[PDB]
Amino acid sequence: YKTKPTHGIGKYKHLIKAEDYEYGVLNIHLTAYDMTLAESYAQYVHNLCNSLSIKVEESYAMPTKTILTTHERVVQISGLSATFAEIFLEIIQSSLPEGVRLSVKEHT
Amino acid sequence: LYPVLLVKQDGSTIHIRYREPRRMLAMP
Amino acid sequence: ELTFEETERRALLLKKWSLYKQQERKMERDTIRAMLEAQQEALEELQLESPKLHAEAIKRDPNLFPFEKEGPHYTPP
Amino acid sequence: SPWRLLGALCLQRPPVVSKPLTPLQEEMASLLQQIEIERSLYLAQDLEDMWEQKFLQFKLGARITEADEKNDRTSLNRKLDRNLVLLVREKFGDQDVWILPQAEWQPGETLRGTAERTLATLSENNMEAKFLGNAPCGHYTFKFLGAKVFFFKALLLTGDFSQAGNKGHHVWVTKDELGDYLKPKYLAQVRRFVSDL
RNA sequence: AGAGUGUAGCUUAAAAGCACCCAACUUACACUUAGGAGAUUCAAUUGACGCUCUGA
Repeated sequence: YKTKPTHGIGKYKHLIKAEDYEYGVLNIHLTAYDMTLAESYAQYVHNLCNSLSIKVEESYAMPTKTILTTHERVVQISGLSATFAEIFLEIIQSSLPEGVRLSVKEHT
Repeated sequence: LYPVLLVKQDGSTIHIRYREPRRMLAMP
Repeated sequence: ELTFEETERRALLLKKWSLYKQQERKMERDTIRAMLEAQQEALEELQLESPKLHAEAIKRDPNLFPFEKEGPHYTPP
Repeated sequence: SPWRLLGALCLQRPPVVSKPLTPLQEEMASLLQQIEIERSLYLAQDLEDMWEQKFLQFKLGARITEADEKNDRTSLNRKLDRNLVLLVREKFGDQDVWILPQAEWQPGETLRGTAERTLATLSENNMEAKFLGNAPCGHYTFKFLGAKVFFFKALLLTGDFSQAGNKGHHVWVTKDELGDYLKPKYLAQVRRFVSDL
């Protein structure tokens, strides 16, 4: 009740959000000859991101292009610190299994 | 799916999960 | 169909892979924390010994947007 | 106070060759393969023979060009499965220590410019390096008058390391020879920010 | 040389709970289900083995 000390004890919408130099939106493009390898590396990089507490929005894929086929994957990233970005991409560089293509391209 | 080695233009052999094991691919 | 011995070997294979990749992630995280704290203390020392350089240490290079670097191979050219 | 301005650069040569799979990883490869056949969904002999003889006729480039040298520390190809770090001996008027390539910088030169100058100062080559950011990787201060040495980081895209028989003592150290060549604690801790992997 | 000293990553936990990982569902994450590893540094509250800091 409004006049009681327990007023607003049940409110939650303020606890739900429905909607210093730092990067913008980062897109990691992974084009690979192997569906299995692309999926495994996508899982690995997503696990690294969510272990290092990086805001990941999307992990979608581009449509296939034939001209054999190369499977494409996307990882979205937002929120990097100075040293954190360095460690992040050096780990990505050193943990690339075999003949895969990375990218740090931006949106649009 | 099988481990076929592939080279694009400059002699860099990479395994690929590819049908019909060729064991050697070269893009001209 | 399958037998009991191969199933037991498969279970032991899963166990040993769990241990192996647990050591792997432990060492990866050890490297993470070690070099992260090294860089943090480096930035702190830079701030202490240079009041005008820590401000330009945080700025980011503008050439990383079209970043490019190929992975490993087997038969070098 | 009189301060000795000194920077440096911890160069990184990435491994061109992926590390060999351990027998444990080989067992897991066999397991993933056999489950792949289990989960799969649907004259060949002549084609198979032709394809296997095509595999056999061409010899694969050796992944390890290291067993034959045993002494080519100056060679850029000392190791392939791991990263390499440039490391040149230096001789001071009062000191003689195996020291990571250093350089002298002035307040008119920024740290990135000092690193770029060091890229070709002591190597006198046409190497191609790349920098990530201005954040350093290590600092070590030894005084006699103040001093400080900044260990930066760079990645080698390509390198025309001409006259490999240089008069210097550039040795490529990955992880192990670091402690053997750099005794003092101000120099043996470089592995803390060198990517051991 | 001295000070703080000390349970696996964290615990005004007392050998526990969180953390951590793979496998399957997930594009992926997540959830869930299955499994996995882990410590109270050595001697009698005390001394000495290891870590951080203060100096040369």
